[PDB]
Amino acid sequence: YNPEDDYTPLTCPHTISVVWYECTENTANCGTACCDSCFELTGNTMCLLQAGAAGSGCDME
Repeated sequence: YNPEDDYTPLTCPHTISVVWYECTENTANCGTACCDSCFELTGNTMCLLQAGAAGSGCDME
């Protein structure tokens, strides 16, 4: 399962190139709200899983 299967370009300010890193690692906007505005379903899940790996610097809710 690739999260890019439920990526949401329609609203998302990030491209499919620079979505994964961006919502999981770029602390200047990564976190739960990031995933919820670039991914849905199991993609959302996978994004959250990376963003909140075991610390990170993102903002999960």
